[PDB]
Amino acid sequence: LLCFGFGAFHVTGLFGPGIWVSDAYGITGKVQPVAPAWGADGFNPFNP
Amino acid sequence: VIDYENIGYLGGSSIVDINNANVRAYLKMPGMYPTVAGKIVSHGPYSGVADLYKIPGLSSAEADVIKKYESRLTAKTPSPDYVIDRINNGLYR
Amino acid sequence: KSQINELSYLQVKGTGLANRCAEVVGEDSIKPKPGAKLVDMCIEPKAWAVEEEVGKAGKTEKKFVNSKVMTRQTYTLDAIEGPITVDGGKITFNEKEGIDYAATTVQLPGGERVPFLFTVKDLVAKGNGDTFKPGFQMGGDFNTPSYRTGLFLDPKGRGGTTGYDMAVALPALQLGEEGDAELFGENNKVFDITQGRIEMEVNKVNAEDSEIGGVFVATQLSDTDMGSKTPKKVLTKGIFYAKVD
Amino acid sequence: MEALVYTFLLIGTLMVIFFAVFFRETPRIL
Amino acid sequence: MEALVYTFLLIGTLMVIFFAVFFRETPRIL
Amino acid sequence: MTGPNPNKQAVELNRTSLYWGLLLIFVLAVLFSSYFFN
Amino acid sequence: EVQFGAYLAVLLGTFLPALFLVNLFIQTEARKAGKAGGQDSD
Amino acid sequence: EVQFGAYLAVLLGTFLPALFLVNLFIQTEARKAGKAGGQDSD
Amino acid sequence: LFLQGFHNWTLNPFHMMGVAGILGGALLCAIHGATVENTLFEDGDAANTFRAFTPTQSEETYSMVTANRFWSQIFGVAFSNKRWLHFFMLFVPVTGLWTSSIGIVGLALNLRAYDFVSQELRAAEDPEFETFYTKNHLLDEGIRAWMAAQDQPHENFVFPEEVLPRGNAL
Amino acid sequence: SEGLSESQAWSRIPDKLAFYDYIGNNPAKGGLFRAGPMNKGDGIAEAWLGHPIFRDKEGRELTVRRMPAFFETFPVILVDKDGIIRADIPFRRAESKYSIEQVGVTVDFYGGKLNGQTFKDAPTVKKFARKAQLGEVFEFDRTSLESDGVFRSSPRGWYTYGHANFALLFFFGHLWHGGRTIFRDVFTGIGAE
Amino acid sequence: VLNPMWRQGMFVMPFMTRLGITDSWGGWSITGESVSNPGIWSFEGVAL
Amino acid sequence: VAGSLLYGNNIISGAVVPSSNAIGMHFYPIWEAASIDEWLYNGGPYQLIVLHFLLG
Ligand code: CLA
Ligand code: CLA
Ligand code: CLA
Ligand code: CLA
Ligand code: CLA
Ligand SMILES: CC(C)=CCC/C(C)=C\CC/C(C)=C/CC/C(C)=C/CC/C(C)=C/CC/C(C)=C/CC/C(C)=C/CC/C(C)=C/CC/C(C)=C/CC1=CC(=O)C(C)=C(C)C1=O
Ligand SMILES: CCCCCCCCCCCCCCCC(=O)OC[C@H](COP(=O)(O)OC[C@@H](O)CO)OC(=O)CCCCCCCCCCCCCCC
Ligand SMILES: CCCCCCCCCCCCCCCC(=O)OC[C@H](COP(=O)(O)OC[C@@H](O)CO)OC(=O)CCCCCCCCCCCCCCC
Ligand SMILES: [Fe+2]
Repeated sequence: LLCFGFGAFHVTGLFGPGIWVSDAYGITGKVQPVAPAWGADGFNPFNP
Repeated sequence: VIDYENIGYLGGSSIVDINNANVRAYLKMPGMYPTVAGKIVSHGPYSGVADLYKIPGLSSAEADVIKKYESRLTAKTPSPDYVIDRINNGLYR
Repeated sequence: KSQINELSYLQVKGTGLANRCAEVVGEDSIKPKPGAKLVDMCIEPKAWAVEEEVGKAGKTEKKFVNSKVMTRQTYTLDAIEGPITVDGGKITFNEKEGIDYAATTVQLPGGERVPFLFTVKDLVAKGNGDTFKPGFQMGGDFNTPSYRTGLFLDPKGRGGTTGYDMAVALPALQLGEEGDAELFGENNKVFDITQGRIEMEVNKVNAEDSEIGGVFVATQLSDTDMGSKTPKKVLTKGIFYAKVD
Repeated sequence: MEALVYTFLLIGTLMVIFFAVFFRETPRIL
Repeated sequence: MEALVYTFLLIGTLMVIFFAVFFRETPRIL
Repeated sequence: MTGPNPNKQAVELNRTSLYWGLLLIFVLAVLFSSYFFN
Repeated sequence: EVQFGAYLAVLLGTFLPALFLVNLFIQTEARKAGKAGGQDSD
Repeated sequence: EVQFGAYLAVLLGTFLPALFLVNLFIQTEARKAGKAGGQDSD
Repeated sequence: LFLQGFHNWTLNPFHMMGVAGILGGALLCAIHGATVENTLFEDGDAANTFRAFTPTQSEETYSMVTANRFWSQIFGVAFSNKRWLHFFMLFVPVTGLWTSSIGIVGLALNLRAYDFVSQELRAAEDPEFETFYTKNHLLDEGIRAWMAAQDQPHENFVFPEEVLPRGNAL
Repeated sequence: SEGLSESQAWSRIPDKLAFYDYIGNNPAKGGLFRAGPMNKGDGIAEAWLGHPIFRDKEGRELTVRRMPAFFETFPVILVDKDGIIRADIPFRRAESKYSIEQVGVTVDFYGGKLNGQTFKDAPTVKKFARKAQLGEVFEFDRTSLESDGVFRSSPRGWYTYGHANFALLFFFGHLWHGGRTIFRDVFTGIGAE
Repeated sequence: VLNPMWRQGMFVMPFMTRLGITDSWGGWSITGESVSNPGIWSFEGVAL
Repeated sequence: VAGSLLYGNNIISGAVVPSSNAIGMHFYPIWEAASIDEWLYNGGPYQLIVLHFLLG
């Protein structure tokens, strides 16, 4: 319940702030909601 | 300012700077305090003591009391920290 | 305003109305006479911004950062008067008397407190045109006096026209030929006068009350603390009101 | 950096006062 | 000033070795 | 307070273990001081 | 010039773990003296 | 800037006399536990 | 006031231990005096409770168990030993007089707790750093200049008015 | 008296003798928690600057009134041979009448490292009047020990601190152990009979 | 930009920012965006 | 070469430095050194410690 609630509400920004994301070179970064990636690119560890 | 020259002409040297002295410096000259001393202190920078006669609102009586002590008046460079404290410098006997 | 003059002193006190400018009603025109004189010019700041290098997204441009006032409701200038001189083409205003300065402290993000003397002292303000209009623009430079006078003593008892001229708690620093020369900038209290620039802009004119009123924007430098710190640029905006006679 | 020492000494003093009150040796008869 | 700490640690280590030898717990049978 | 705890045990440290631990802490202090001081 | 926090790290890193073991040894001998029953038990 | 030896004077002046009294209290309770005779005496 | 202006004797930690022992002794006088007087036993029928005591009696005239119960719930901590209580009433003011005597021996040699140098060095190079500490030094420089001509008349201190430290308008 | 000038007389003064005549070597000028050597206060002494002689415009010698050992701070005041105030450094500058700019005080040095040297401008005369109230003026090195600028006490002052405070504490030990000797039969308490 | 949190030896500060805490009670953010009132979950309110 | 704690070494960097290469395998006791400062300059203490350690 804590793993699901952190993913569904905090990280996706349903009821949360999201997490820190950045561009590929660390210039402009911010906290924003992150949509989940359900394909094989969800196992790319650089995919937020 | 640590070392301000013309510090004697403020109140102690018995020659009074016109641009920088407080109104209490003219208490040593009879006839000047308060109405003639008030007009010197309230008006702007003077190049010499001859510009005291160009004060708007003088009389001939207020001019003749100035010419008594024109031996004792002088005009130096107006230091702005002394110009603002000319009416009331926070000194009371 | 006629509304504020209807009230008692006991109805206004505590409420914060006494720090507000009057609002002018109407778009009219006033043509100033040769003996014309603004009399009760209120100047109320409503926004404060201090210039500081900020780190927005990837670079370090200079930004005027909005700051919060901590000296509560003491910031509005009022009762400013002075003659309105009509030149050949333009109309000018030279302020003379009134409460034309207000010490204000704003706080920057980070906790940095920026005191500054918000002032219009010795303002000579040039206008465009000859009458006061809802598009009239008046503006000019003023003199910002130093935030502390020479009578101000610091925590160690040093000032400009009074006080010690040495760090008196460190008496062994007055030794050798160099003395306390490393502490010269803190022992030498200097009265500095800087320049500010205000740009007023009339947008409401009441001709039956002979009252103008609009907005302004002003920039000036902050407290240097008798020449001990570098001053910051303070941008302020707000509303003004005046009566023209 | 010495304010770290000042805070630790005051908070450490209040922790002794906590244990002196709630972990005291209870006075017992007989 | 740190050589004061270095000397104290070495001399303090040798004092432990002195007490470990001459103030040892004597092995006793029965 | 509930009852007296039956799990309460005594703790020992004999003189040999004191000398071994005093030696360990002093030698680790001798070893790591040069690195901490840098 | 050496790091000034290392004086605290070495001396408290020596004394506090050493005084912990001196504490453990002394209460071991005091517990044996109390159980022995004579003149040191009280 | 403060005196750097005062960090040693305060922290060893606190900890070493405090751990001396913690030492004295603990061996007092261990001596009482050894004389009590049950499960804590050994 | 001579020893505030010239020695900063309030700042001395040995006077501070003396103030704690003297105010702690007057506190211990008032608490123990009022605790005994309000945990008295009913030993007479008069509302005047002073008559119900015999100087040769063996019973305690006040309830120590009730007095310990009161302060354990009011203050968290109470005395349980009458011997330790009355030794503590001896110990606190005498320690206060002995610790304050140590710091006044230091003032004899002018080994005074005058300045915190790190605050004096910071306030020298930063002229807005003000504490209640630095405000007390300006009071001492006023004391040492305005009283010294009259309090040390053998020294023939002639201070002109221009060298006397004043604030504005006073 | 033996036909030497002022500059030749003052150059005969040993710097060890001039060093004793300086208030930073006073043992009653330190503090209880100003820790360390006296060099930690003012620096390590390097050279005697010489003896300043202050004269105003008419020419008689003014002397700076020295700081007494009670005073952490002291006003800078120049008196003549009669002790009459002739010049000072004013706190308030407005109605000041004995400022150094009015009186026109000049300073001549004699002996030391500034041996033939005259200063007439009032900024540097005021700088030398501030150091002349501490006695003989020396050049210090305040960067070897990183000196803070407040005087410490001498070992003479520290000895007297420890041993007069130990002697006071030992007077209590005389009363305690003496009372414990005479009253030895009642130190577990007294008998009720 | 040139003095970020990882140049200053901040250890727990990147873990607060990773999950959404950007502002402090002092009015600053690590994104440079000046903030009016962060509420409870500033850096200081999370520490308290 | 500095080797002692009072000349700026720590426990790791500190050493009793071996004798001078100018001495070689020559016997260098204190009494063959004309002053103790010359004996200390030429690494004399190394030969004293090593020969007493190996005998001991
Ligand atoms: C860790 C467990 C796990 C879970 C819960 C999922 C779940 C999902 N996967 Mg993912 N997947 C996984 C592992 C997992 N996958 C792994 C290890 C890989 C290789 C890197 C993939 C590669 C993958 C691809 C390419 C795609 C998905 C897609 C999907 C979604 C559609 C379900 C489906 O059966 O489509 C079937 C479609 C496929 C292409 C087959 C791949 C699906 C894998 C085999 C899921 C089976 C894992 C299973 C649930 C684990 C349970 C094991 C059990 C014995 C305990 C669903 C959300 C699809 C999607 O919707 O993308 C947006 C999709 O296109 N997955
Ligand atoms: C499961 C792991 C998990 C973790 C570690 C976090 C972590 C965080 N969440 Mg997220 N979140 C999660 C899951 C998680 N979340 C779930 C399941 C949900 C759906 C309910 C959310 C929905 C959510 C929202 C809507 C928000 C957050 C926010 C936050 C951040 C600040 C909150 C905080 O630090 O309180 C720490 C709490 C404690 C250390 C416990 C405190 C216990 C004491 C006794 C109570 C304190 C009293 C009172 C609350 C505070 C006193 C005030 C005083 C200090 C001034 C923090 C990064 C906030 C944020 O990012 O703001 C910038 C935010 O707005 N979360
Ligand atoms: C909170 C307020 C407060 C308190 C409680 C104290 C407490 C104290 N002050 Mg401090 N003080 C304070 C604020 C305070 N101070 C402030 C703001 C200042 C200004 C900085 C001072 C300045 C100051 C100085 C200068 C001194 C003190 C001293 C003391 C100590 C007094 C010792 C004493 O009992 O002398 C009373 C005298 C005695 C106990 C001597 C013996 C008296 C004999 C027994 C009397 C016998 C008389 C006999 C019966 C004959 C009488 C009859 C006759 C009249 C005919 C005591 C610790 C003194 C001290 O530290 O001494 C070590 C000291 O010298 N204080
Ligand atoms: C009779 C005793 C005595 C005296 C008069 C001196 C005198 C001196 N010592 Mg020496 N010293 C002594 C014993 C003494 N020492 C002992 C026993 C040691 C071993 C610990 C030392 C180790 C030592 C070192 C390493 C140094 C000195 C130095 C000095 C000189 C400077 C003093 C100073 O700045 O103190 C500073 C002021 C104080 C220390 C205040 C004293 C303590 C006050 C009264 C508070 C009392 C303690 C307090 C109640 C407890 C703290 C509470 C705790 C819970 C934190 C001075 C000549 C210095 C020097 O110049 O050497 C070249 C120096 O570096 N001493
Ligand atoms: C266990 C005792 C002992 C021994 C064996 C040594 C040995 C040595 N010391 Mg040390 N020393 C000692 C204790 C000892 N020390 C003590 C207690 C001190 C403090 C006082 C010192 C202070 C000291 C200093 C300051 C120095 C030495 C030095 C030396 C070295 C040369 C000294 C020398 O020339 O002696 C003379 C030796 C002899 C005359 C040899 C006697 C052996 C006999 C003759 C046996 C031969 C039998 C023969 C072959 C049989 C043939 C018979 C056949 C013909 C029939 C040598 C390694 C020096 C050194 O280290 O140089 C680098 C040096 O500088 N010592
Ligand atoms: C947390 C923050 C931010 C803190 C910042 C605060 C700050 C600025 C400073 C605080 C630091 C602070 C404490 C500084 C003080 C330092 C100082 C001056 C220390 C003095 C140290 C010292 C050694 C002094 C020497 C003199 C000395 C021994 C004094 C001790 C005084 C003392 C403890 C007195 C006792 C006080 C006390 C409350 C007693 C009450 C007694 C009581 C409970 C009676 C109960 C009772 C009475 C009966 O009659 C009976 C019958 C029964 C049965 C009974 O029970
Ligand atoms: C903030 C709080 C921080 C807490 C930290 C403080 C706790 C740390 C101290 C605990 C360590 C104690 C170790 C005690 C040591 C000690 O008690 O040993 C004796 C112990 C054997 O104990 P026995 O089983 O004999 O039990 C006897 C009991 O009385 C022990 O309690 O051995 C061990 O503990 C395991 C082996 C450790 C062997 C230790 C040898 C160390 C090697 C020495 C290296 C130095 C020489 C090197 C030169 C090259
Ligand atoms: C809001 C309501 C709750 C009250 C708040 C609780 C505060 C209670 C404070 C207790 C401190 C305990 C002292 C430990 C010592 C301890 O626990 O003693 C407990 C002790 C019990 O004595 P017995 O008579 O049991 O002792 C007989 C033998 O054991 C003697 O050793 O009581 C007294 O002796 C102390 C009574 C005076 C208590 C003086 C308190 C001092 C005030 C605090 C000073 C520090 C303030 C520092 C601030 C940074
Ligand atoms: Fe009693």
